Formats: sequence, C-alpha cells, structure tokens
Amino acid sequence: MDERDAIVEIRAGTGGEEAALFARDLFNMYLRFAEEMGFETEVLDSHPTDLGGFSKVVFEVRGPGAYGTFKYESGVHRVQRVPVTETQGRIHTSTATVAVLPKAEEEDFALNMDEIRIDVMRASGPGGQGVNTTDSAVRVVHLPTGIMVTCQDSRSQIKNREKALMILRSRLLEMKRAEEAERLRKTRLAQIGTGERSEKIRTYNFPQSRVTDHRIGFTTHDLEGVLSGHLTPILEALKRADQERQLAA
Amino acid sequence: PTINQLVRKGREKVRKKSKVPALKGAPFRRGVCTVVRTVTPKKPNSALRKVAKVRLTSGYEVTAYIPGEGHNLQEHSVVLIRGGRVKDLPGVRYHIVRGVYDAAGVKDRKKSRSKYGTKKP
RNA sequence: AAUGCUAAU
RNA sequence: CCGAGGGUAGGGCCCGUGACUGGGGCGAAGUCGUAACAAGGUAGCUGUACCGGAAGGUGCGGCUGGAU
RNA sequence: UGAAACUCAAAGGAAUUGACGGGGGCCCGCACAAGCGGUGGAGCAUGUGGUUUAAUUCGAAGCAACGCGAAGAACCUUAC
RNA sequence: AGCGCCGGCCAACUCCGUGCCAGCAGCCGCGGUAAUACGGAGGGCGCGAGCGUUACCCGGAUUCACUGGGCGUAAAGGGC
RNA sequence: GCUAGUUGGUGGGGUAAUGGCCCACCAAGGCGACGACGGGUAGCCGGUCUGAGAGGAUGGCCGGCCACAGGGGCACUGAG
RNA sequence: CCUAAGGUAGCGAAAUUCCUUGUCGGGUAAGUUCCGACCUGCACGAAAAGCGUAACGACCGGAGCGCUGUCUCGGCGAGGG
Ligand SMILES: [K+]
Ligand SMILES: [K+]
Ligand SMILES: [Mg+2]
Ligand SMILES: [Mg+2]
Ligand SMILES: [Mg+2]
Ligand SMILES: [Mg+2]
Ligand SMILES: [Mg+2]
Ligand SMILES: [Mg+2]
Ligand SMILES: [Mg+2]
Ligand SMILES: [Mg+2]
Ligand SMILES: [Mg+2]
Ligand SMILES: [Mg+2]
Ligand SMILES: [Mg+2]
Ligand SMILES: [Mg+2]
Ligand SMILES: [Mg+2]
Ligand SMILES: [Mg+2]
Ligand SMILES: [Mg+2]
Ligand SMILES: [Mg+2]
Ligand SMILES: [Mg+2]
Ligand SMILES: [Mg+2]
Ligand SMILES: [Mg+2]
Ligand SMILES: [Mg+2]
Ligand SMILES: [Mg+2]
Ligand SMILES: [Mg+2]
Ligand SMILES: [Mg+2]
Ligand SMILES: [Mg+2]
Ligand SMILES: [Mg+2]
Ligand SMILES: [Mg+2]
Ligand SMILES: [Mg+2]
Ligand SMILES: [Mg+2]
Ligand SMILES: [Mg+2]
Ligand SMILES: [Mg+2]
Ligand SMILES: [Mg+2]
Ligand SMILES: [Mg+2]
Ligand SMILES: [Mg+2]
Ligand SMILES: [Mg+2]
Ligand SMILES: [Mg+2]
Ligand SMILES: [Mg+2]
Ligand SMILES: [Mg+2]
Ligand SMILES: [Mg+2]
Ligand SMILES: [Mg+2]
Ligand SMILES: [Mg+2]
Ligand SMILES: [Mg+2]
Ligand SMILES: [Mg+2]
Ligand SMILES: [Mg+2]
Ligand SMILES: [Mg+2]
Ligand SMILES: [Mg+2]
Ligand SMILES: [Mg+2]
Ligand SMILES: [Mg+2]
Ligand SMILES: [Mg+2]
Ligand SMILES: [Mg+2]
Ligand SMILES: [Mg+2]
Ligand SMILES: [Mg+2]
Ligand SMILES: [Mg+2]
Ligand SMILES: [Mg+2]
Ligand SMILES: [Mg+2]
Ligand SMILES: [Mg+2]
Ligand SMILES: [Mg+2]
Ligand SMILES: [Mg+2]
Ligand SMILES: [Mg+2]
Ligand SMILES: [Mg+2]
Ligand SMILES: [Mg+2]
Ligand SMILES: [Mg+2]
Ligand SMILES: [Mg+2]
Ligand SMILES: [Mg+2]
Ligand SMILES: [Mg+2]
Ligand SMILES: [Mg+2]
Ligand SMILES: [Mg+2]
Ligand SMILES: [Mg+2]
Ligand SMILES: [Mg+2]
Ligand SMILES: [Mg+2]
Ligand SMILES: [Mg+2]
Ligand SMILES: [Mg+2]
Ligand SMILES: [Mg+2]
Ligand SMILES: [Mg+2]
Ligand SMILES: [Mg+2]
Ligand SMILES: [Mg+2]
Ligand SMILES: [Mg+2]
Ligand SMILES: [Mg+2]
Ligand SMILES: [Mg+2]
Ligand SMILES: [Mg+2]
Ligand SMILES: [Mg+2]
Ligand SMILES: [Mg+2]
Ligand SMILES: [Mg+2]
Ligand SMILES: [Mg+2]
Ligand SMILES: [Mg+2]
Ligand SMILES: [Mg+2]
Ligand SMILES: [Mg+2]
Ligand SMILES: [Mg+2]
Ligand SMILES: [Mg+2]
Ligand SMILES: [Mg+2]
Ligand SMILES: [Mg+2]
Ligand SMILES: [Mg+2]
Ligand SMILES: [Mg+2]
Ligand SMILES: [Mg+2]
Ligand SMILES: [Mg+2]
Ligand SMILES: [Mg+2]
Ligand SMILES: [Mg+2]
Ligand SMILES: [Mg+2]
Ligand SMILES: [Mg+2]
Ligand SMILES: [Mg+2]
Ligand SMILES: [Mg+2]
Ligand SMILES: [Mg+2]
Ligand SMILES: [Mg+2]
Ligand SMILES: [Mg+2]
Ligand SMILES: [Mg+2]
Ligand SMILES: [Mg+2]
Ligand SMILES: [Mg+2]
Ligand SMILES: [Mg+2]
Ligand SMILES: [Mg+2]
Ligand SMILES: [Mg+2]
Ligand SMILES: [Mg+2]
Ligand SMILES: [Mg+2]
Ligand SMILES: [Mg+2]
Ligand SMILES: [Mg+2]
Ligand SMILES: [Mg+2]
Ligand SMILES: [Mg+2]
Ligand SMILES: [Mg+2]
Ligand SMILES: [Mg+2]
Ligand SMILES: [Mg+2]
Ligand SMILES: [Mg+2]
Ligand SMILES: [Mg+2]
Ligand SMILES: [Mg+2]
Ligand SMILES: [Mg+2]
Ligand SMILES: [Mg+2]
Ligand SMILES: [Mg+2]
Ligand SMILES: [Mg+2]
Ligand SMILES: [Mg+2]
Ligand SMILES: [Mg+2]
Ligand SMILES: [Mg+2]
Ligand SMILES: [Mg+2]
Ligand SMILES: [Mg+2]
Ligand SMILES: [Mg+2]
Ligand SMILES: [Mg+2]
Ligand SMILES: [Mg+2]
Ligand SMILES: [Mg+2]
Ligand SMILES: [Mg+2]
Ligand SMILES: [Mg+2]
Ligand SMILES: [Mg+2]
Ligand SMILES: [Mg+2]
Ligand SMILES: [Mg+2]
Ligand SMILES: [Mg+2]
Ligand SMILES: [Mg+2]
Ligand SMILES: [Mg+2]
Ligand SMILES: [Mg+2]
Repeated sequence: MDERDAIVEIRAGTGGEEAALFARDLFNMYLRFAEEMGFETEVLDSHPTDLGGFSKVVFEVRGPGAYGTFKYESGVHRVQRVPVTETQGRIHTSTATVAVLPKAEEEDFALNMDEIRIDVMRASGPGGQGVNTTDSAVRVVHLPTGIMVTCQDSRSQIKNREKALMILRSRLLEMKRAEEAERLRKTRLAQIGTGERSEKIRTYNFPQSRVTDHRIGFTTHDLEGVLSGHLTPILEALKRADQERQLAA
Repeated sequence: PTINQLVRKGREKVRKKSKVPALKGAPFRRGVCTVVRTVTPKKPNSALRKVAKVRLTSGYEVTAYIPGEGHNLQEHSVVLIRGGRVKDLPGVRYHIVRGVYDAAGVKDRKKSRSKYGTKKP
C-alpha cells in the first residue's frame, strides 16, 4: 500500500506528437517533484520521439511512502495550448495517461511435495522383457489443481521422475505468472481507461495559465510552478478530500 | 420510356424502411435495463452520454439514451422506450421516457416539464 | 536525384 | 370401401445457432512506406496474366478522361 | 444474372477567382558566377538555451528572437 | 389555467450560472471563461381544457414523372 | 415449367339442380412469360384519410357479402 | 552475422508430434481412439512428387440402426467320442 515503492508509467494520449511532448512535460514535472520530496528515481523503460517527447516512459520512485504520495496522479491529464507542431496558430486539446503501481516482490517458485502424488508404472512400446517388467514410466500429479505430467523418455525411473518434476514446475510457474499479469493488466486498464478527452482528471490551460483538478474542483493559477514540480498544494488538497470522505457516520 | 415499355413493365413503387424496428409497430415499449453506462460521442462532439442496454418485451435488445441531467436507473430497472435516434451516438435509436416505471423525472426541472416528466412545483 | 507535416478560427 | 388422427422411412425448402475462418464500414492519436491529384517527380486509367510486406510493379493490347 | 444488414449528409458535373507545380515563356535582385575581406578553430566581451540557486524578475523565438526592450543593474534603477 | 416554443427554417430577447463539462438536437449544428442554441430568471410568441411527444399514412416528393423526369461529361445506350 | 381424376368422352351413382361432384371403362389430353406452378402476405365492398387533379394509403365504427364457434372429421332432423 | 542458397504453393498433433490423453468444437451418462479446427511442423513439402479426387477394395480406423447365448448367466436337448 502507501509505504512501498512506486512504478510510474506515462503514455501519450490523443494528440500525436503534441501528446508525446506533453508526456515529456509530465515526466519532467514528476521527476522534479520526486527530487524535491527526497526520493530516488531511475528510468526503467523509454520510447522517445523525434521531436523530444515520449510515446511511453516507465520509471521507479524508491523511498518510504513513494506509492502513497504518487497514488493521486493516476488517470488522464488534459492540456489545452498552442502546439509547437501547429502551423496556423490554433489551440489544441491533448491528453496523457499516468499509471501508478506498487512495486511487487520477486518470491521464487518451488514445488511443495506434500501436494504432489507420484505414480510409477510400466511404459509402452518396444523393449522386450525389459519394458514388459520394468516400472519405468512416471506420472506426477499436482493435487490442488489436478494437473498431471507423464514422463517415459528414458529407461530409468529416476531420470523420468526428475524430468517430470521439472516440467511440472515450469508449467505451474507459467500459470502463476499468467494470472499475475492478467490481474496487473486489469488494474492498469481501470486506471488509465481509453485516454479520451473526457474522463480527464486534471486540466493544464496554458492560454489562461490555469491548473484545474476536477476530482475536487481545485483551481490554481501557477502553471509554470506546477510544471516545475510544485505539486504540494494540489496533493495536500487531495489528501484533505480523502481524509474528509471517510466522515462516518 | 415509351408507352409500350410502361405497359410491359410499369413504374416501381418506393418502399420505406422502419427506423425503429424494435418497437414492432407500437408507439412505446417496456423493457428491463441490463447495462447502464456512459459512452463517448463521435466527432466533433465531446461528452459522456448516459445510455442503457434494454431488453424489451418485443424480444429485441437495444440501446436507449437517457435524457436530462441526472438519473436513477441501474441494472434491473423497468423503463419505457420511445422512438428517436441520438445523432452523435453510434447505434442509439431509442429514448428512455422520464417519469415512467422506474425512471424518475428530472429533479429541479423548471422549463419544458412535460418532457423529462417533472410535476408542477 | 531526393520521403514526410496528426488533432479546435 | 372411404375415412380424422397416430406411426414408420426417405426427401425439399426455410429459420436459429457453431470451434474456427474471410472480408466490410467506422475512429479528433499509433507503425510502415508514398500509389494518386502538378509532366505528382516512371503521364494516368484500363482488360488480362504473373509477381511483391503494403500501397503497387512488370508483360501484352486498348483509351485520352495526357503531352509533343 | 445480382441483393441485404450496416453506415454516411453527402457523393458528384461544369465553370470562376486564387494558390501551388521537381509545367512553359519573358524578366529581375550581391541570387549565383567573377573577385576581395571575414565568420565556423583560440582567448576575451556580450546576448540567449540549459542547468543551478532563497532568488538567479519579466518580455523577445526561423528569415522578421539572441551587443534585442536596456541611449549606462554596486545602493537607486528593480519589477525577484 | 395550463402546455409548448423564443439560432435559421419559424412568431417571439435580455441577464446570470457553467466552461467540449453538464447538457441540447428534426436538419444545419450549439457548448473548450463575455452561449439570443445548455440550466435558471425577467420578458415575449402560439394555442388554450388543453398543450406537447412517440408510432403509422398521404402531402410537400415533377424524388417511379399517365397528367408530369431522364441517359456526350452529373446515375443511366446493351461490345456488334 | 405444372398437372394422372389430371383433360375430354361413354354409362352410372348422388343432389332440389348442372357439373369429375363421385365411380367404372376409352382416348391422351389440360395449363403456362398475356406469368402457369411455388413461396409470402391478406377477409372483400359501399366507403375513409390524403391530394389541385391524376394518384397513393387504408377497410376501426355504420350498411352489404363471406368464413368461423376449444383444435379436426362426420352425419341426423328439418322448407332451410 | 553467416550461406551455394536459406523451404515457395499447398498441407499440418498427420501411416509424420518427443512434451501429448496439446488446446477448442462435435459425438457419448462417461471417448488416451474417431471427426472438424488452431499452428508451438522435437523431426511436412512439391515426380524416393505436393494438394485434391467420382468409381473400385476378403485393406486399416470411428459411429449409428437392425438382430442376436458375445454377455448379464446360464439351462435343456441331439448325435460322434
Ligand atoms: K499440428
Ligand atoms: K515428422
Ligand atoms: Mg507396456
Ligand atoms: Mg528395439
Ligand atoms: Mg516398462
Ligand atoms: Mg528389470
Ligand atoms: Mg420514342
Ligand atoms: Mg461541438
Ligand atoms: Mg416549456
Ligand atoms: Mg511531401
Ligand atoms: Mg506531404
Ligand atoms: Mg511516415
Ligand atoms: Mg517536400
Ligand atoms: Mg502542418
Ligand atoms: Mg501533409
Ligand atoms: Mg495539414
Ligand atoms: Mg445461417
Ligand atoms: Mg504510378
Ligand atoms: Mg506527390
Ligand atoms: Mg506519388
Ligand atoms: Mg512529394
Ligand atoms: Mg515518386
Ligand atoms: Mg506517377
Ligand atoms: Mg511513383
Ligand atoms: Mg500527372
Ligand atoms: Mg495523364
Ligand atoms: Mg496492367
Ligand atoms: Mg498462367
Ligand atoms: Mg516485377
Ligand atoms: Mg443507403
Ligand atoms: Mg559568392
Ligand atoms: Mg574564423
Ligand atoms: Mg564553438
Ligand atoms: Mg571562436
Ligand atoms: Mg530571460
Ligand atoms: Mg507579461
Ligand atoms: Mg537579428
Ligand atoms: Mg545589431
Ligand atoms: Mg550595457
Ligand atoms: Mg531596494
Ligand atoms: Mg539592486
Ligand atoms: Mg424571426
Ligand atoms: Mg443547443
Ligand atoms: Mg429545450
Ligand atoms: Mg455566460
Ligand atoms: Mg431551440
Ligand atoms: Mg436560457
Ligand atoms: Mg394540401
Ligand atoms: Mg421540396
Ligand atoms: Mg408523386
Ligand atoms: Mg410537386
Ligand atoms: Mg412521362
Ligand atoms: Mg432527373
Ligand atoms: Mg451523360
Ligand atoms: Mg447531356
Ligand atoms: Mg466519372
Ligand atoms: Mg442519379
Ligand atoms: Mg457516367
Ligand atoms: Mg454502342
Ligand atoms: Mg457502357
Ligand atoms: Mg465489338
Ligand atoms: Mg375414376
Ligand atoms: Mg377432380
Ligand atoms: Mg377432369
Ligand atoms: Mg367506391
Ligand atoms: Mg378534394
Ligand atoms: Mg378525386
Ligand atoms: Mg373488414
Ligand atoms: Mg371470407
Ligand atoms: Mg376454427
Ligand atoms: Mg377460445
Ligand atoms: Mg321446419
Ligand atoms: Mg332431410
Ligand atoms: Mg504455405
Ligand atoms: Mg502435409
Ligand atoms: Mg492433408
Ligand atoms: Mg489432434
Ligand atoms: Mg487431440
Ligand atoms: Mg497431412
Ligand atoms: Mg503426441
Ligand atoms: Mg506419446
Ligand atoms: Mg488431453
Ligand atoms: Mg486426445
Ligand atoms: Mg481435445
Ligand atoms: Mg475441449
Ligand atoms: Mg463432445
Ligand atoms: Mg462418437
Ligand atoms: Mg453430446
Ligand atoms: Mg447430439
Ligand atoms: Mg452426451
Ligand atoms: Mg463430456
Ligand atoms: Mg474433447
Ligand atoms: Mg481405438
Ligand atoms: Mg474404439
Ligand atoms: Mg470415437
Ligand atoms: Mg483423430
Ligand atoms: Mg481427424
Ligand atoms: Mg482431429
Ligand atoms: Mg486451439
Ligand atoms: Mg488457419
Ligand atoms: Mg505442435
Ligand atoms: Mg507432405
Ligand atoms: Mg524439384
Ligand atoms: Mg529421389
Ligand atoms: Mg524429389
Ligand atoms: Mg504417390
Ligand atoms: Mg495428398
Ligand atoms: Mg490422396
Ligand atoms: Mg470428385
Ligand atoms: Mg465416376
Ligand atoms: Mg472415391
Ligand atoms: Mg466418394
Ligand atoms: Mg461403378
Ligand atoms: Mg466409392
Ligand atoms: Mg459399382
Ligand atoms: Mg471391383
Ligand atoms: Mg471404397
Ligand atoms: Mg483392392
Ligand atoms: Mg482380409
Ligand atoms: Mg478384412
Ligand atoms: Mg483388399
Ligand atoms: Mg478388419
Ligand atoms: Mg481414421
Ligand atoms: Mg472401415
Ligand atoms: Mg469401430
Ligand atoms: Mg448401438
Ligand atoms: Mg447394433
Ligand atoms: Mg454358450
Ligand atoms: Mg452366455
Ligand atoms: Mg440362440
Ligand atoms: Mg452383459
Ligand atoms: Mg461379463
Ligand atoms: Mg463376467
Ligand atoms: Mg458384465
Ligand atoms: Mg443364470
Ligand atoms: Mg452354461
Ligand atoms: Mg446355473
Ligand atoms: Mg450353456
Ligand atoms: Mg432351459
Ligand atoms: Mg448347461
Ligand atoms: Mg447340454
Ligand atoms: Mg444334457
Ligand atoms: Mg443332433
Ligand atoms: Mg447320444
Ligand atoms: Mg457319446
């Protein structure tokens, strides 16, 4: 929860090259903010663009309470301004998506033999009296799930047992990873949605030099300061709202 | 065409197509809401439009628009639907009638109350 | 001989 | 004898549905190139044939809705 | 021989005024060519981007922003 | 004594609130911080024990053209 | 493309009465692009709505005709 | 980076698939076989031909109906030993 490390993913939304430039602006703002709060930042993944923006950038915030203080930045951020890619001088409305996740753990995978049943039996196919009489074929069964792996490759029961256990371990590890990835994907989608202009969480109006947080109706007029990393007023207002929302009864 | 060609073949009449087939010839239809959500319109409009998936007494299952500011509909709500498409929403051909069955009237509405189903204050 | 220019007058 | 109906067997047509698979319409942003509109940088279009990630290319013939 | 579902609020013909062309014609400019002297390398002065800072006030952004507003920043100026 | 409407079609305009949100919409379209187009108010217009909305039919549609249309380039002359 | 009681003839049965209506035998006919056969839909009219007319749509109530009486078949009585 | 050149059409859990009873669909109350698909082809592939194909087969698979001492589950009878 609020005390672990944070993974922050910034993606360009609608607006193309301007959206990538705005993603770069959000990246700079959050980097300066994390530095001002005392955390340590490392960039994990980066996909830059020719004009100096980012189509995607993933970085890490290390420090006690990183996730707890970056958990209000998730969602769609909207910018209204005249692009540098704009030729006729029009105002455009673009978006960038921010996803915040808690850094997970790397617990290793091991097979508990108390939930594993091993059967030995005769193999099939050629071999004469040997295959007629030897219990060389092995079956391993993971009792909680019913998944079984059978090995018959060698003439030796010991080698077949070892190979079957190895294959079963790989299969169970793959299933665990797949379910974890599905859960994380659903969390990401719940956070960022489609990136459309609606469902935005904050608006940065450059012509009006205004920043508006629509979750709490909080408007300020220091756009340059906010973009330089001065997010403390907005975050304290958001924490105020979160503490006040639990007024029960 | 010549007179003889008209005698041989005639002139073909024009057949109109119904725009509200799920109504099955009725002015209104009762239905039950299965999904209530918001959708985004097509260019150039931008909004979050409130719609409902409605399973009707006529056997069809359609999408209906919820007009007015604020609504109380949810899954298993009983509603009445009427004809009329919403232009900027793809595939939406019907309107929920406010003030009928489980669809309440619009609160604090002061103008055009016969639409939106609001009683006289 | 030489490719491209999103999206709100 | 006919005879409502029921039973058995084989057909015809239509409707719903199906693992998978093919394209189509759409999209205020993506990746690849740039085929067409200017002689669009190899004039374009066209029937057919073969070929290529893709737009397309080339062969044979045709048209000007091209030039000289 | 020859549909429909779905989808769009248009798709089109001719002509007009422009703009544009790696179309044509006729012209022009230190545009090229013909010359002479520079800049790009050094050190320093100065303005700017960035970065830093308690603050390093603000504006100017291709040509047509950058010895520009500033034809005089120790205090004052000065807006931080 | 109520109902609909007051951007154009179409009769009847100002203030406040909001800020591509909430919402309106039959078509064209409105709304992204000065909205006669959203919501409210004041005013106005049309009907009135009614006023609107949905569904269906004819009209407008000479848009299947008998009255009363077309086919070089707009859809349309069959390869002969 | 359709038709085998099918199309016609002779004799008979049945009916108030004509008739392949039904039966026996003889011939091989009958229908169809002027749309047979098949599929879908539908009670029909005087009228009604719309429309400048021509036309289009429609057949609630009222008058006329037809069909049906839980779903099918059948006869009796009787002028019916 | 390497090669003389890097497998084309078509077909594919196959008389070819080790993991394997792969996975999904069908058939059965229940299907390691069977049929239809997917492509991850251990280790298909174009005259040691590739992919199809009406008819034919004492060939080898899978399913249903009919009928039965095959069976539940055996009983009696005849003849030759
Ligand atoms: K396979
Ligand atoms: K093989
Ligand atoms: Mg064995
Ligand atoms: Mg051997
Ligand atoms: Mg063995
Ligand atoms: Mg042994
Ligand atoms: Mg004539
Ligand atoms: Mg708009
Ligand atoms: Mg009103
Ligand atoms: Mg270009
Ligand atoms: Mg270009
Ligand atoms: Mg490109
Ligand atoms: Mg260019
Ligand atoms: Mg441009
Ligand atoms: Mg362009
Ligand atoms: Mg452009
Ligand atoms: Mg089907
Ligand atoms: Mg070309
Ligand atoms: Mg070009
Ligand atoms: Mg080109
Ligand atoms: Mg070009
Ligand atoms: Mg070219
Ligand atoms: Mg070309
Ligand atoms: Mg070219
Ligand atoms: Mg050209
Ligand atoms: Mg040409
Ligand atoms: Mg060709
Ligand atoms: Mg050939
Ligand atoms: Mg070639
Ligand atoms: Mg259409
Ligand atoms: Mg020179
Ligand atoms: Mg020099
Ligand atoms: Mg230098
Ligand atoms: Mg120098
Ligand atoms: Mg400066
Ligand atoms: Mg200023
Ligand atoms: Mg200058
Ligand atoms: Mg100067
Ligand atoms: Mg000076
Ligand atoms: Mg001072
Ligand atoms: Mg001073
Ligand atoms: Mg007026
Ligand atoms: Mg509006
Ligand atoms: Mg209104
Ligand atoms: Mg206003
Ligand atoms: Mg209006
Ligand atoms: Mg108003
Ligand atoms: Mg009239
Ligand atoms: Mg008209
Ligand atoms: Mg007419
Ligand atoms: Mg007319
Ligand atoms: Mg005529
Ligand atoms: Mg015409
Ligand atoms: Mg013509
Ligand atoms: Mg003409
Ligand atoms: Mg043409
Ligand atoms: Mg036409
Ligand atoms: Mg034409
Ligand atoms: Mg001709
Ligand atoms: Mg022609
Ligand atoms: Mg010819
Ligand atoms: Mg007979
Ligand atoms: Mg008969
Ligand atoms: Mg007859
Ligand atoms: Mg009459
Ligand atoms: Mg009249
Ligand atoms: Mg008349
Ligand atoms: Mg009737
Ligand atoms: Mg009748
Ligand atoms: Mg009946
Ligand atoms: Mg009844
Ligand atoms: Mg009597
Ligand atoms: Mg009698
Ligand atoms: Mg292939
Ligand atoms: Mg094969
Ligand atoms: Mg095969
Ligand atoms: Mg298989
Ligand atoms: Mg299998
Ligand atoms: Mg095979
Ligand atoms: Mg296998
Ligand atoms: Mg095996
Ligand atoms: Mg299996
Ligand atoms: Mg199997
Ligand atoms: Mg299986
Ligand atoms: Mg399965
Ligand atoms: Mg099955
Ligand atoms: Mg089976
Ligand atoms: Mg089954
Ligand atoms: Mg079955
Ligand atoms: Mg079954
Ligand atoms: Mg089963
Ligand atoms: Mg199965
Ligand atoms: Mg088997
Ligand atoms: Mg078997
Ligand atoms: Mg089987
Ligand atoms: Mg099989
Ligand atoms: Mg098979
Ligand atoms: Mg199979
Ligand atoms: Mg599969
Ligand atoms: Mg396939
Ligand atoms: Mg495989
Ligand atoms: Mg093969
Ligand atoms: Mg060969
Ligand atoms: Mg060979
Ligand atoms: Mg060979
Ligand atoms: Mg062979
Ligand atoms: Mg083969
Ligand atoms: Mg074969
Ligand atoms: Mg064959
Ligand atoms: Mg044959
Ligand atoms: Mg065969
Ligand atoms: Mg066969
Ligand atoms: Mg034969
Ligand atoms: Mg055969
Ligand atoms: Mg034979
Ligand atoms: Mg034979
Ligand atoms: Mg055979
Ligand atoms: Mg044989
Ligand atoms: Mg045999
Ligand atoms: Mg045999
Ligand atoms: Mg054989
Ligand atoms: Mg056999
Ligand atoms: Mg088989
Ligand atoms: Mg067999
Ligand atoms: Mg079998
Ligand atoms: Mg059986
Ligand atoms: Mg059997
Ligand atoms: Mg026995
Ligand atoms: Mg037995
Ligand atoms: Mg027996
Ligand atoms: Mg048994
Ligand atoms: Mg047994
Ligand atoms: Mg037994
Ligand atoms: Mg048994
Ligand atoms: Mg027994
Ligand atoms: Mg026995
Ligand atoms: Mg016994
Ligand atoms: Mg026995
Ligand atoms: Mg016995
Ligand atoms: Mg016995
Ligand atoms: Mg015995
Ligand atoms: Mg005995
Ligand atoms: Mg005997
Ligand atoms: Mg004896
Ligand atoms: Mg004996």
